[PDB]
Amino acid sequence: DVTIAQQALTHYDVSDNASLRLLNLSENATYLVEDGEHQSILRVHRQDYHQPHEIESELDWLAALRTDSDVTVPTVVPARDGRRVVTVDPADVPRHVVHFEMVGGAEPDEESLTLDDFQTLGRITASLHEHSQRWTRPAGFGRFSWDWEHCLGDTPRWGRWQDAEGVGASETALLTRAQDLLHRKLEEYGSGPDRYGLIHADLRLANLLVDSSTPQRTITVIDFDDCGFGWYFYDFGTAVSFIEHDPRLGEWQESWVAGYRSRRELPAADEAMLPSFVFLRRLLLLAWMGSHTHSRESATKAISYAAGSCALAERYLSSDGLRLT
Ligand code: NA
Ligand code: NA
Repeated sequence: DVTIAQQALTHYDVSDNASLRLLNLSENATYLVEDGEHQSILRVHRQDYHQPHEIESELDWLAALRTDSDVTVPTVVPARDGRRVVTVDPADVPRHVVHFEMVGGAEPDEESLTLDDFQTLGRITASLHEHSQRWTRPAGFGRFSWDWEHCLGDTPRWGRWQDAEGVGASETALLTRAQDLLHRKLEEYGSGPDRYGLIHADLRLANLLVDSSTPQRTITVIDFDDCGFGWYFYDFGTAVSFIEHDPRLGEWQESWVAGYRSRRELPAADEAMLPSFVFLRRLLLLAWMGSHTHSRESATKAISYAAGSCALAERYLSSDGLRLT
């Protein structure tokens, strides 16, 4: 994808011979572009995940967040013809590219919020929810959904968690029972406008870049590429991506909730669904892991993640879905 990034440079005012540094951000290939003093960020979208109008819809939310919310987000750099999404075609399908202004914290080594910063993540998430709830979306807005069907049902976007390495007979029993309880809890919770709407859907600590390691600093939310319709509190599950099994989960939750409630109400019935959303994220990430596992080395990691998913499932089942610790 480096050659795609180079092709894309010709569409921007930054020199075509600018240096490119691959950054450790996003499932897409994202590069720090350096042209003498100038720094900027080039995102090369992976193949087949979005159509261009969907990317344009993400960028429309970013534009509204920039002007109408207190959340700091990326600023798009238009191409030389004014367009926001550059599509480039090599031989052997076309690839979409978006160019952003430099973000504090993106220069290697990339600096983001840490495990000490769940509260700040919660507060920023509440601000994203508040904006989403009041924003009148453009005509023609289009983004995909993180509903049951597209997570765990008939059209799973990251594949089946059942197919991951390490997910055998005993694990599939535990995980299916907990999944089915989660499904029933989600059906009861419903998808009314107070509970479901436009979300970032990847609000991991690593996606909030900072210009300082000490609080009171500029925090930029990056990587809106999974944004779409889903449960608002699924964003909390994403906050603990890959770390759901840590014994500190309860402390992290309390910190995140304190930050969230500083900006937006978090009612008891929503707080009571936070473990469900953690478990939803866990199954999704187990599916993602399985989709990208096909070796002995990858298998050991999937095996261990599957085992921690089962420990969480047992806690979920024994508490009737109310607790993971
Ligand atoms: Na992502
Ligand atoms: Na299996």
